[PDB]
Amino acid sequence: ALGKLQDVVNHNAQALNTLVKQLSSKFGAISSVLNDIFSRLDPPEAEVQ
Amino acid sequence: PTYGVGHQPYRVVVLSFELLHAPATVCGPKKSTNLVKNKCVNFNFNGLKGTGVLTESNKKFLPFQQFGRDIADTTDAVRDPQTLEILDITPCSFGGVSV
Amino acid sequence: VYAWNRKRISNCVADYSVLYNLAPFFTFKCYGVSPTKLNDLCFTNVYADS
Amino acid sequence: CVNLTTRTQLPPAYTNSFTRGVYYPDKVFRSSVLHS
Amino acid sequence: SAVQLQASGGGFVQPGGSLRLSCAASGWAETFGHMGWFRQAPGKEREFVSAIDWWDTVHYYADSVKGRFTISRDNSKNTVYLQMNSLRAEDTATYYCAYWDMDYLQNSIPVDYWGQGTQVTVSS
Ligand SMILES: *[C@@H]1O[C@H](CO)[C@@H](O)[C@H](O)[C@H]1NC(C)=O
Ligand SMILES: *[C@@H]1O[C@H](CO)[C@@H](O)[C@H](O)[C@H]1NC(C)=O
Repeated sequence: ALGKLQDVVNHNAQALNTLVKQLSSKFGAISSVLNDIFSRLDPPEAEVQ
Repeated sequence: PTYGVGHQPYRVVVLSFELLHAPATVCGPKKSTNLVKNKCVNFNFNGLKGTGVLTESNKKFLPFQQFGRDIADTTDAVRDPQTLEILDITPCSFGGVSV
Repeated sequence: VYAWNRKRISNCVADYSVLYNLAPFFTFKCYGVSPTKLNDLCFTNVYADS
Repeated sequence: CVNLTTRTQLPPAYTNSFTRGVYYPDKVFRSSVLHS
Repeated sequence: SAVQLQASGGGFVQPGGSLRLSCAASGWAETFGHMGWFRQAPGKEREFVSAIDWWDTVHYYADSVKGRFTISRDNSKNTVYLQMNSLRAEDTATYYCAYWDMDYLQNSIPVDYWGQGTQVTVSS
């Protein structure tokens, strides 16, 4: 009966969660972590990486 | 020796790296300071950069596991090489302000 | 080349200033790592095929 | 070496595997995560 | 990469004669690429003269010096050599040996390194 109200909560938190997951996307680079991409490559190519 | 350049012997060496789930054993030449906890500091654990608050942890690492990750899929647990323990990394205090 | 050797090195510190003066000219091509920063890393296992 | 021809020839048997044969693919540490 | 180029040769000559230039390379580069010479006339722009692959397989020459300049390579010294003849007045200029660090040459626009200027003067 209260499903509608419940829906709102499940609409927000889950959506937020998805955003966090998108933080772990390579996006075509060589590594997701920004530190490794700077401790393993020269400045001239790290910019385009 | 009278052959062309495209015939002379060339010595070739190939170096292949391995970054596996184990303490590296080919770490480069660098010093090692002491360990400080419960303070937002920079750190370098086996070449891994980052800033955070090293805190004592209680998660039971597997015998051959080296690093750890979180539900957000990023580094949050580190095993210290010299002294085998488990340390948790958490960003220090941080938030927005309003006037 | 048909029976190329393989050498395993482990449990040692590796300073790479040695391999900068080995010949008047040579090719140093690295995939994935830049040579300048290569000194400041920690590879877990490194294998040499000569 | 020493040889031996006391072998017995039989047709192969068969049996089910249930749900065995899962190994840790990556040995990083994860807790309460549904990995794929 | 860290490549150093040492140039040698040059001076004062008579028209129609022959002279001596050679460039050596040292250090370490990404790959075994091409090597060429660049001419700078006083008051003019810097233009290429030719380009030779490292393994002496294919040669490229400018239309203005074809059949008059040639470039070859050493077999035991890793030093590129070049020969010329029938020198004319316009050849008085500054020459630089340059290293191109790619396997296959497409055009002379991108130049990696430059050597010390070698001034050659021809007159009567
Ligand atoms: C040397 O390294 C080992 C390996 O972790 C460590 O257990 C030991 O305490 C270290 N000793 C010194 C002198 O730092
Ligand atoms: C195993 O093999 C038999 C023979 O082909 C097959 O008919 C049967 O369905 C299989 N049984 C199991 C346990 O999967």
